[PDB]
Amino acid sequence: HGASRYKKSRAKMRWKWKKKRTRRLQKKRRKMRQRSR
Amino acid sequence: KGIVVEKVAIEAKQPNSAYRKCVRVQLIKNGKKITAFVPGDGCLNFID
Amino acid sequence: PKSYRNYSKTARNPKRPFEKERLDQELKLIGEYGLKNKREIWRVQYLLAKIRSAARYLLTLDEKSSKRIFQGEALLRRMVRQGLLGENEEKLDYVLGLTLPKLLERRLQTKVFKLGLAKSVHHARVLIRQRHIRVGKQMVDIPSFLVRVDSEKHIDFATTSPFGGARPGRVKRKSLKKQKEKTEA
Amino acid sequence: GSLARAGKVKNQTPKVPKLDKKKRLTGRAKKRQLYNRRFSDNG
RNA sequence: CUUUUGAUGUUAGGGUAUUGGCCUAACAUGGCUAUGACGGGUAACGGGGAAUUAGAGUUCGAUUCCGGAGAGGGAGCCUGAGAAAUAGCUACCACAUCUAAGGAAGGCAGCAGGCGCGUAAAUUACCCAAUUCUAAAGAAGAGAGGUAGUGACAAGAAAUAACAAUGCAAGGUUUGUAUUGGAAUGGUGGGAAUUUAAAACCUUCCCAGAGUAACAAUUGGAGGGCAAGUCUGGUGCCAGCAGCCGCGGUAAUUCCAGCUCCAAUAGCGUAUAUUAAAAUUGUUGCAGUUAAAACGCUCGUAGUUGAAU
RNA sequence: AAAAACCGUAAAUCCUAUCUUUUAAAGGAAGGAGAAGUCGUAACAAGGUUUCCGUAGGUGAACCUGCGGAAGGAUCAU
Repeated sequence: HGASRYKKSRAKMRWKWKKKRTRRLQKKRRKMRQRSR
Repeated sequence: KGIVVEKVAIEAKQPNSAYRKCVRVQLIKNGKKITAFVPGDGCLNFID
Repeated sequence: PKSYRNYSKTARNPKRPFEKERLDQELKLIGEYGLKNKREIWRVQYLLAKIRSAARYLLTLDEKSSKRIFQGEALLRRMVRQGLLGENEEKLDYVLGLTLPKLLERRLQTKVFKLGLAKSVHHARVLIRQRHIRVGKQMVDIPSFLVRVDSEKHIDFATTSPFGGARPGRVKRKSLKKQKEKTEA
Repeated sequence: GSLARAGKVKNQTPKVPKLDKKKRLTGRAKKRQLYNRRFSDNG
């Protein structure tokens, strides 16, 4: 969403690592798209 | 309006405990599959 | 195609359906004016709100404004003609103070009960339904009839009513009595 | 796979009739009955 | 973006009923655009209007009237004052009728009606008497239009009783309340007057014609919101209920039933959409340290706003 | 009158291109919901290595580490 990421009051996954994992997934998806096209 | 495909029991949420008797309907307008809840106590066996 | 005959609502639903105090006062009003259903007093409030809105709008205008000296006088004369205002009234502020009982006083059943004729308000209602009463030269069987200050002087039994001088009584009972008398004699 | 219990309590409920009673009066007389039974007897 | 293929303009002409790039020829390079051009979407015909409205507003408007458009989809044309007409013609596409197989003939988004589609919508009725139009203009026609039929789309009025005596309760001989028991009256049936083009309806009059006035009112609820039961049986985390919070494992005020009660009432629920509620779209009138939300910072054009005299 | 030609109006069919909407699919990779499943203990206490940010690399997983920040810190303080 906006700039209220992290803010761990909910006791959830660390936002930094969630972002890193999402970025890894996006890199893999981009590679797959490039291979397909 | 739709055509009944088959009857199915569906779990209630965690705090509750029940097997709600719903039905699966193929609509006539588009042929879409939907799930519709059958109200009443014994009305499930009263539909074919 | 579509008919040009206008038509409109006469009552507004109350909203907040289960207000205890409002329900209790409505029951008071309908029980003590002998009316039949909760729609009737709602029509009465609808009407009263119409006159009240007219009066409020008029009072917003300044004095000596032709709109005021036209609409206000029309409204005042209409109200005093229906009998909701006395001769002691002269202003629109007095119009603004009209109340539900002051409007329900002019119902035909209320008026006939007040004048006598029927010894109960429900008796008055049923008589009006059985068309036994006249407002002078014309007989009306609508209990919600609103009388004007020139009508209460001539509310009385309909000439075609048994209590107005028509056919005396139960023809079945009278025929049975006369047949028995003739057979015995 | 438990649709065989539909209408369990509906079918297990004992059946009792609705008797006769008096005709329940309606209309303006119903309102008058509520009115006087609410405001007259109480004291 | 537009501009070869007219886009913007000039000149001359053609064409038209007339002006016009409407078209032609020559010439010029113009014309529109963040004040949103050009595109895309619309489950978009526009307006008079409708719902909701304290005031602002928000949503709707196929649909009485006005304007536009169309007659299966396109195009073309004759007559005519008036048509690019469609219950006029010509052709093509898609449908589709008769045929002796050679050939003919069609257009209900006019009124009825049928199929299909669907959650979703009426009679293959009567009449030109009213309104009005056309004519060779009282006198003929008119599915225009009017009348009736179906019609819980909506809207208005309004039955399902009322009254007297004891008995009972309440009160200093006043109210409510099971018995009796006579009046009133529609609903309904029949005849008539009337109405109507004819008929029907309404209205009115006369006969019959209510006591369990069987001439019987229902719908939805009774934990809270939210008016009304911790009454009685059944079930026992099952069945089920429940918009939300929740109820249900042996006392279930919530399920399934009976009784009672509540609300609305010839109406009452349900679904979807919409308005208020919503000052949760905030012009009036929101919020931005921490609840969602001040661009990392500064410059800066459009925009918005700008001392006094 | 047939018939023909030529400009014009131009239906319709076909080819090509583009756009719009719907839709199939081996495989891949997410999200949500369900159940008492397996593995660990990441966060909340100084959560037992303070937490978090941006970035980069690594690891079965939560996560770890480097650099520079913040206190929303466990310090408003010789």
